[PDB]
Amino acid sequence: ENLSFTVKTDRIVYDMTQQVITIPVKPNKSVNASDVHAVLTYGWDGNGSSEKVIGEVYLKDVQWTAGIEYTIMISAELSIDEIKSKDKVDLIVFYDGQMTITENLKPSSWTVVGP
Repeated sequence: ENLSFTVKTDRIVYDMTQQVITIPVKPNKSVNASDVHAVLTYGWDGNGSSEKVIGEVYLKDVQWTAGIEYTIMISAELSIDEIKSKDKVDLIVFYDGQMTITENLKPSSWTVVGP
């Protein structure tokens, strides 16, 4: 069965001070991946070169445990106001040559902190 992630969108945090987005993902199965690339986008199917990037991170030797939250941290390349202006925010997770898309992260619901 294909790996997928669910996200409780109101637990996503946009930190204004560090310009960092923290995303707790819950995998549906346990998978260990050598090389992972997570891309936050407002419009990309995950094919070819990346488009409409809100931010991205490269990770090594990731251990996902089914049903247990895993925290991805992404440097924000668009302000939170601009992110909330978008129609749809997706997270694309690449892992050892495969990919999965968690759709509709609903930035209106995100916790936003920092003075």
